[PDB]
Amino acid sequence: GGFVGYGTVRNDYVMLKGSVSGPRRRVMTLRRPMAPQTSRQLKEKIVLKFIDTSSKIGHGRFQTKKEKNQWFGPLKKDRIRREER
Amino acid sequence: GRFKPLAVKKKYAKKMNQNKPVPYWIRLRTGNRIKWNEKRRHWRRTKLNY
Amino acid sequence: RKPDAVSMEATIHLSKLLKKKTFSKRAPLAIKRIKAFVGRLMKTKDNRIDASLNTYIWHKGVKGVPGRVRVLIQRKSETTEGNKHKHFYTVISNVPVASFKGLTTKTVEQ
Amino acid sequence: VAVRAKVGSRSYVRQKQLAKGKKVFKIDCSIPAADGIFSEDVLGNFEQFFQDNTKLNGRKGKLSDKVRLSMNDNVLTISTTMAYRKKYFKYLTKKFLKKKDLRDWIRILATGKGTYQLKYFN
Amino acid sequence: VSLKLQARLASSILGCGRARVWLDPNEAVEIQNANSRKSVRKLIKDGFIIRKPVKVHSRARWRKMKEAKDMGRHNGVGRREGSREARMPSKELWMRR
RNA sequence: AGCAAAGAUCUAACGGAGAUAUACAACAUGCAACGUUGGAUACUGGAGCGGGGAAGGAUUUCGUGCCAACGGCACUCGU
RNA sequence: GAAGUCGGCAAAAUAGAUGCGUAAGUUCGCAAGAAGCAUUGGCUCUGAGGGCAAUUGCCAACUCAGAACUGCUUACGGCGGGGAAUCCAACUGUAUAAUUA
RNA sequence: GUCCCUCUCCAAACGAGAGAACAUGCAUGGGCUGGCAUGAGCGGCGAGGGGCAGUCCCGAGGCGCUGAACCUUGAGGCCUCAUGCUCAGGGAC
Repeated sequence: GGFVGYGTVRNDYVMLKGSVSGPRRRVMTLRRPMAPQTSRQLKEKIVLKFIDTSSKIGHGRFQTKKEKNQWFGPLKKDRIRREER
Repeated sequence: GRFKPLAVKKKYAKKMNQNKPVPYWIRLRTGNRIKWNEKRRHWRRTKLNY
Repeated sequence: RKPDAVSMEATIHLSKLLKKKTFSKRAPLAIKRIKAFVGRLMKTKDNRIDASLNTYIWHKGVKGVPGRVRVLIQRKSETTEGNKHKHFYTVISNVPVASFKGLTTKTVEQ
Repeated sequence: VAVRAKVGSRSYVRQKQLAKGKKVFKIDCSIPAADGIFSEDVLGNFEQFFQDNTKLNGRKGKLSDKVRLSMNDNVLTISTTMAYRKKYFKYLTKKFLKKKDLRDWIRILATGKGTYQLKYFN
Repeated sequence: VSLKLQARLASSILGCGRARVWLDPNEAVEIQNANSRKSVRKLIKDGFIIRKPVKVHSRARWRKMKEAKDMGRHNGVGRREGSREARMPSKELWMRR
């Protein structure tokens, strides 16, 4: 169902830990870090296990549209559209 | 109210007659001063207590 | 250039225009929305609500106003005698319909 | 009310019995039948309507003969050993006219103590 | 024009108050030019001023509930809002015995 | 400053000077507001913005005309 | 969950009706609605409570209790928080209209 | 060229701001996504009950069609997935 008030992300993107100031839609600039970076926290190799694609409208309990059609399956509006055949 | 002495009724009868405006011609008397009636009255203000 | 005297009908989605409006103002404000809605697409002022459309907005009271309405919109041309510019006006009237789904908007060819 | 009632006894409610004799009501259809707005069909349907929809004790459509429904001439008659209100046949007629949607046109009004008369509006 | 005068007399002639008097909006030219009671009852007769029926207050919803409640249905323990002595005074029961 | 207790008005036709008021279309260049009638919605809720009297007021009653001032907004309405 | 604050000020809370139950103290009247426990809908039935006329026949208007089935999202308005003690006045009443009841 | 009028909402008490300027821009519809919890209507399980002589009715609930009905961008969710509207933009320096 898209990012609320934004929509689908069509182009290449950065994914960035934590909040960024400003609302959705606003232009921002990422700049090469000025603060000196030597530390365990700030030098690490990030390896992601999972990324949450569930709907942000409501409580999304489904990760993909396929996971949803498995929990429901045939449905009254679906039993209809096949009669267009 | 409905009650009234007749003596009191007349005093309001007179005061109803006196509220008429100043006649139009009486302005035209030669050497005339009176313009509008200065003794006129309205029950909403200055109540006769008769 | 679509002619004068065109009659088209369409749904207004009222539930979105009245969201969070003070209850005592719903019905009276829903009419100013329809005159403003119809007014700008027909590009006239003096938009006139028939009893059929008025009573439909009020039939649930001032608070409850129906979420949608189909309206039939008839513009016509009337000017008083000595005016410089033409004067149009529209008659917005209700078209009672059971469902809404699927209806979109279409001009009645008259 | 002496014996208390029951729901479930709302099927077959007793109706008071007219111990003296026959009672007879009339519905005079002459005027609209003349103009063709009625036809021999609708008069066959009008009698049938009362035959189907009059409810004798609790129930409708089954009238044993304590009440007889006759189309003689152009005027409908209802002869009844039971006690009915004449008001009630004015009811069924209006309820028939509203299926045919004749009711903006034909009105009924009591011409005589036992009869109604179909007519038209001014 | 103001029909305020005719509507004052047609209400006093019909014995109805307003909310029941009906002045015909089409004939408003002919309702004005009734300046008097004799002239208004000529409008009431000619159908340009009508008394409307009373609005409906129907007692039937209450007739159904009466029957149900005569079988004992809706007076329970939870539907009693007042003291026993107030619903059926123990004095009226012993006078009856 | 303010004109914020007593829920609330809406629509059409008619009235009215109060308009539909324009030096190469209509919105973008006559705004807002008034009365009556019909319709809609709502309040009072019989301890009533219901119908009659005392005290007090004394023509406010009633019909026609009328909008200068007056009814702290507006009147074409009005005590 | 009173840590707030001079102080539980304000708010919350309690709540109808029916059944059981109810302390110290006491002028034996009360205390007392002390405290506390439980029941409540909807539906389809059953029992009890009468009048009149000549054991029998016909009829009105309501209330209470009991059962079976079925339901609760605990769901209008209205409507007590309660207990342990000290000071004072016995009580109801009056009383500084406009800072003191 | 800027400002007003007009339309949008990352802005906003009013100004100001970000924007758009026949643009999937706006409108309605569809589909997503989500909330609620299975609509009206109709039809053959039900404590009991009533007629006529097993049937035909009265009856809260229940079961079937039914994760159905309804709502879903609006102070302003997604997808061009469709049609509709526009027909010389007006005015001011």
